[PDB]
Amino acid sequence: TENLYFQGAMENSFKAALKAGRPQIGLWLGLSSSYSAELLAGAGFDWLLIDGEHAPNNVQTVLTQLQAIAPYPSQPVVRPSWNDPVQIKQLLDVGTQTLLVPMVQNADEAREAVRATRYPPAGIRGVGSALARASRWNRIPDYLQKANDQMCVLVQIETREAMKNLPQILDVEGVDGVFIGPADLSADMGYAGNPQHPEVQAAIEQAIVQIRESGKAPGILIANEQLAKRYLELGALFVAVGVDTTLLARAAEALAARFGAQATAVKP
Amino acid sequence: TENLYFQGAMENSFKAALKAGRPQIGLWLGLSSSYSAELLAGAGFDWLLIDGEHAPNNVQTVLTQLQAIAPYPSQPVVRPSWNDPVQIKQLLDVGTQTLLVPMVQNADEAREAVRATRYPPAGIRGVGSALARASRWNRIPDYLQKANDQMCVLVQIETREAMKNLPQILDVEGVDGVFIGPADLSADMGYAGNPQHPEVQAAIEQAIVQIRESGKAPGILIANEQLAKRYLELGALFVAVGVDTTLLARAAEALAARFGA
Amino acid sequence: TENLYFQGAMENSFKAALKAGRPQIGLWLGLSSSYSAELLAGAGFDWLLIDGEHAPNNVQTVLTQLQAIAPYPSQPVVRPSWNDPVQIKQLLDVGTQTLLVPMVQNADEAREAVRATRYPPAGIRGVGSALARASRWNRIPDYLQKANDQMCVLVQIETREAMKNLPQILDVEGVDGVFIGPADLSADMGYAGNPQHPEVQAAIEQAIVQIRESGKAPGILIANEQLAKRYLELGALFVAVGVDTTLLARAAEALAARFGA
Amino acid sequence: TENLYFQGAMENSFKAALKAGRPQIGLWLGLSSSYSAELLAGAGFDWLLIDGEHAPNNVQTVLTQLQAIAPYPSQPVVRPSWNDPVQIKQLLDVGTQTLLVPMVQNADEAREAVRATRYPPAGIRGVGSALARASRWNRIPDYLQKANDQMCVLVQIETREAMKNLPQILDVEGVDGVFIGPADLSADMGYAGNPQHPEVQAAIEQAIVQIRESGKAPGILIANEQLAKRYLELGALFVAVGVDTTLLARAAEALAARFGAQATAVKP
Amino acid sequence: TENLYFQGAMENSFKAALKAGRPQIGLWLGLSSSYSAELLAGAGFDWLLIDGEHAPNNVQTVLTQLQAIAPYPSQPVVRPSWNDPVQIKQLLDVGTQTLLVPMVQNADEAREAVRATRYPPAGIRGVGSALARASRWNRIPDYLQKANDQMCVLVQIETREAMKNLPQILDVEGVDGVFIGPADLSADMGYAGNPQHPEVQAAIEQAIVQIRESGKAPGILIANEQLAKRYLELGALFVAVGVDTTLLARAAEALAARFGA
Amino acid sequence: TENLYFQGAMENSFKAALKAGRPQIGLWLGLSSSYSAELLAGAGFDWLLIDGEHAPNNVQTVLTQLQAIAPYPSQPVVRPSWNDPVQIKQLLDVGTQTLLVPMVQNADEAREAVRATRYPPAGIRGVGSALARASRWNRIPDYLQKANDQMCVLVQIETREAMKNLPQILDVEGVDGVFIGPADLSADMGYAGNPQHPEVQAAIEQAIVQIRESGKAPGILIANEQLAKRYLELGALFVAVGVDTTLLARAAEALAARFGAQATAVKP
Repeated sequence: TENLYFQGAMENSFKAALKAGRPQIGLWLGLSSSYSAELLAGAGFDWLLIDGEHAPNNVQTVLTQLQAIAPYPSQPVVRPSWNDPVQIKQLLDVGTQTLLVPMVQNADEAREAVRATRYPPAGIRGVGSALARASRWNRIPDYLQKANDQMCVLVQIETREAMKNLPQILDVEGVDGVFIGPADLSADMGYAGNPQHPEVQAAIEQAIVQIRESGKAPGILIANEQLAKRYLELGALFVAVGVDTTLLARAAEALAARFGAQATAVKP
Repeated sequence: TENLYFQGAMENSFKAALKAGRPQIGLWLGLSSSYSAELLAGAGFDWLLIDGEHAPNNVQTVLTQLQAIAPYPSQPVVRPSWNDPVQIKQLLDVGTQTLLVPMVQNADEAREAVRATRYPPAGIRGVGSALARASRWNRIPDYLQKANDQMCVLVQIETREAMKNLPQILDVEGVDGVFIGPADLSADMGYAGNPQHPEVQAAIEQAIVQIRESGKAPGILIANEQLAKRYLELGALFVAVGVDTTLLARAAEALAARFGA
Repeated sequence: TENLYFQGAMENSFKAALKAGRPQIGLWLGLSSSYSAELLAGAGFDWLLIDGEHAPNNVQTVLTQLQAIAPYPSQPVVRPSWNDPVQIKQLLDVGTQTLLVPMVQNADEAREAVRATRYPPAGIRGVGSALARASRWNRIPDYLQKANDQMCVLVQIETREAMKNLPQILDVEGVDGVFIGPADLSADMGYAGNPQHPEVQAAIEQAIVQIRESGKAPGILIANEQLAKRYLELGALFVAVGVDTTLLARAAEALAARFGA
Repeated sequence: TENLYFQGAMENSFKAALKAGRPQIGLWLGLSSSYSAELLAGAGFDWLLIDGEHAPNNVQTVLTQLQAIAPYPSQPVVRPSWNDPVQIKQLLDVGTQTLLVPMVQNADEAREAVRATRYPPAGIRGVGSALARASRWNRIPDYLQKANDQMCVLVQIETREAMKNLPQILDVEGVDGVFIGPADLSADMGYAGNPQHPEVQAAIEQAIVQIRESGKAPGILIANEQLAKRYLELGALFVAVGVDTTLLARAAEALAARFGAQATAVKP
Repeated sequence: TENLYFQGAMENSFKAALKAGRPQIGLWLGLSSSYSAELLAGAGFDWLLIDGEHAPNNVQTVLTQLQAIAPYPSQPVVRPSWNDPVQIKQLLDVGTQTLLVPMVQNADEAREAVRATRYPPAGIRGVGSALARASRWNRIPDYLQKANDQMCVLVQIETREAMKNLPQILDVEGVDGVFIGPADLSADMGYAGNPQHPEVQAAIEQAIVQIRESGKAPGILIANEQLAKRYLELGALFVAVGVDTTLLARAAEALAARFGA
Repeated sequence: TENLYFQGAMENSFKAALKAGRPQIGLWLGLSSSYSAELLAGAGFDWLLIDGEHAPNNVQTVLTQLQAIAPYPSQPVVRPSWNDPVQIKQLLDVGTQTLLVPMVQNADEAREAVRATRYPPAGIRGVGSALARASRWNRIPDYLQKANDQMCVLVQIETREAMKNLPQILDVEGVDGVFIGPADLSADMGYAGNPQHPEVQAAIEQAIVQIRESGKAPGILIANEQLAKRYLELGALFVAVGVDTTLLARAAEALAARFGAQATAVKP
């Protein structure tokens, strides 16, 4: 049963789903806790984004979240704080197989992200650290030969520059998906982070269509359910539909307001 | 400003609200994290219960959640894992002023809980450690003289025996409130933690009435608005209306379901 | 897949193996780390003992080691620091289903350990916290109804007194297994923790025979292959065959020595 | 009362004091603990420096120190380990509003530090992560519109090069203060980290005067009380007058020596 | 060098100094941090008290502070949160050799504290875990045979009752020292923790004299040089002369005040 | 005795041994725990490598491992995640004296690593942070004057490029040792991380010889005992002969298999 566990441990199920065109519904994890990560792994999402960029996580807290999520069907995706080969290698070492790389502005940057995930001759990943959690400390059979094909690289586009360069980014082998950051894009476009303007929505919708038609997976984070459904209709394949901190804050506020109202009606 | 900060830090605002008969709406905290504690401290609850009994908290995690909540209006209440004077001493040292003590079965046990929170001659609290976070390392003026009156002891009744002893429990000086846990009571009564039976509900309602009419604050953990209003109309004063882990799981699941994940 | 995950999470596979009479080979975990726990969970042991008694673990570190081990076939067993119902409640809340309870001296103490793991009417476990990791925050269907039967209580006998009381201990319903710690027994018997004396070995062997013949599982911690086979031939069912700290120190020292460091 | 809390949470009180010319007396925090941070927040300092450069802190320990200090009147300032926009954004995300940026050598570097703290069009800060502790998870009203003006950027000058470039650094909009590192400056000047030589003191004093006369706030760390008072007389506005580790070590040593002397007098 | 390291690690240098009648100057550690513990280990104190009773420490933080202090000449003493054999066992396992046991009221309790630190037949310490940090994972040669004699048990007297029982406490074999906490005693005596009353001071001085004249070491926590010299002249042998949290707060405040912050 | 402790604390014993030509046998630490570090410090190795590159460590966990190891005879060496002066300075601050710097490709990079460890005029280390654990919070007498000479810089060569540049790397003053990464070298040479090919072994053996004959210390990590002995015979001076995670995994698997076999023989 150890044998079968390790055989099964290599396959990147999120990647397989993207390649099959199966839309994957996700939740962003900013609570930076292995405890809430496990709780949320039971909620039914296809994927969970462990945010190493804008939540107080580091390689060690990423590791404990991966350990928490492991037995659940929900698949982990990890965002490093930047497109940094050193950060990427440390994340791969602890077992990350799907990366959401921020601030990818052009094809050279996209290529650098891909190369950081692949062993020679395909990239610059060091074979010497294969013995970490990535290969389960040398228990996954034929790990070195199998690893490159199971890496899934998703690049974020969040500026006018990146949109301009989207066709060349799409041409990069090993870019499996392209994620759009709508608030950052809006801000770069002069709309102050409010994506609900025609010019911003036009840019977003056109990019989703272009990514999908290039044979790659479009992604986006959108807390507005109606917009999320629109992006799915346009062929988006990895759509994060909320953020754990927001879900918690908004549910808690709604609860305090409703019951607070009851206390006030009894004791004016 | 420091002097004014410290002069203000001593007052137990939760206790003052209970004594004024102002109902207090609370949320249970089982996420055992200073980060979600701060986030939830901004949501608008009157009180937050840092659960040391059934969440993976210890004195250290209670400390950081107290630090996180401190600047917010929401008031922290801590549940130790048992009515243990040592555990109570440690929670007080880190700055806990309102305790929710589990499994208080009789007046002797209620008295023991109270005595654990009070300096001599009123109790057995060791003055040794006035110098911990409780006195802000000896910055709160007249701390020793002021501390006993700002302690707020709430006792849990969870069994048929505790219910039988309620009148005697209510007579214990220093018991400020009595909390009923409907699930545990239902379980002890034979209804497998399902509180939605007339016999359980009858026992709960009568207890709330007795507690309030004795001049003490009734508390309860509930999830239904209409039942909450009913317990409020019957005099309940510290009503916890959800649990952080549950709120998060249910919101998350509802969201995933809306997309057919 | 979530529904199927949760339906499967309830079953105590270790308990099922003991009841089927399948010997289970274990490793003691004293490294008190979720990282080495995961590494060791892949090594091929049937069970891993997360030691809360003689390693620097607490409920929080037990939790993270349970999360680390979860996806592997190796089954976790947790040793609390004492036969304490509060500590037992907390370990159960974080998801412990198999307990190794130290210093059980008599049937009363064995019964107390069992009762601590069971909901009413079978025990004193508080239903209050079905909602912790134990029920996966209320996702495991019919958790309350199913939990008691999946709890596995193993009691340690460490003294001459415990040995004298063994027949009565074996009669306690809900005692699934009895573990003998050869070092502590040897110490109590006057042999300074050296178990390699006929009198100690005679006492150990007879206990294993009595336990198995009563229909319960014998357990022991040993390091020698031939002695392990002997205890297995005598009916032992949960045999721990090393300790992580020892394995690591001895491997490290042997390596350094081979280079004349 | 939540409402009023969040309204009050936005204002950078340290910045306001600097702009008003009110000298601010500070303590350096290198103990890297939220517990001693809270203790020291009660001591009466105007500001506390959470040192992310030369103490064993990271974004997560910075967060817990900010949470500890929050209810006290003492204001937190955070030093990142370098002038790195990625580190700066993570610090801003967890709620940092005043940054002390090390090793700023020229105006381009000073400009880069400022831009890392401001949303478009003023800088390169991403609006997408406003939902972290910075906006108290979207509770601070009009956070995006208010954030830029409450950021306070202090740049360190600690080399001959930086002194040479001081006039241009002073010309950078959004540089609110310039901190002098006297030991590093001394070392760069050939005086081996001992600042008590005329040439080093001349450089330091002249820079304080120049910074203040440019309309900006001078800062410095100085454990020598007499020098601290001199720098204040010259118009310095954020003066750190000790370091927690040093205060603890020196107080402890003095205590052991005095009582040790007593034990020795009784038992020669 | 390893063999020589381990041969040297067993010796309790603090105990040896007390037995030689060499006064030992100490600092209380409440900062609950391995980093400040190391810093303070270099300051020149003979001993450092890692407070498990009134600081937010647990067995894990005690462990890291022991590791931090280890290479320095200053010797660690640990205060458990209570006279609890389980807590004592856990502290010993991580390598504690000198215990300061709070709230020892009578000889029975003193004997219980001693017995908790000793292997059979001298006590009830479980040999099971010689293999933890205490034996350096079985590297200290002849650990089991040597451990009992290197344990140093110091008991706290905090009440009028404990004072009455002092003669009997002093007669307990294995009580190496008796510590008086002036604040708690003052509190029990009716003086609200203010030890600067003749009646309290009279009781303290007489106790120090009785302890030393019985052949045991007196200890106390004080802050005044002249009072320290007086207690030293009266025979005190382990004198704590400040508290880390207090030293830091007072130094910090004095500094801020000098600049009119 | 404090005095004598601090006098003794400055000397880098690992460096002294390398300079004396005494071979030093090491173990790699990837378990990222101060508890197992202390355990392993008692095992008899000359040195222990605290891996900040490919294990889930950070400056703070490095600090706790240094504190754990301190009283033992085994000497700590720390690998930062990259040749980064900011990371290097933080490691030096917490008391690191021997650094194993990854991915050093040429002499300029080797020089940069050395300079990051030395105070002016020899390098760019800041004197201002000498007051951290490095000087034991200002207790080590004459720390500033003594520090440079006790720093020990070991550079990793792990590519064909680095091998090409080895003669120039050897010429860099302050490079005390050169470590060869055999699996990474093999991968860069087209042999897929398996070092057991003649061309890879020829490269490795020749480099060891060249490093030693230049008057510098050769190093390598090799879990194969027979190869380790060959490299020692060729004059290697710091040879890591295993990895803690591997030793633990392999010992545990052997144990489970042997006793599992016994259970199976009793209960077929």
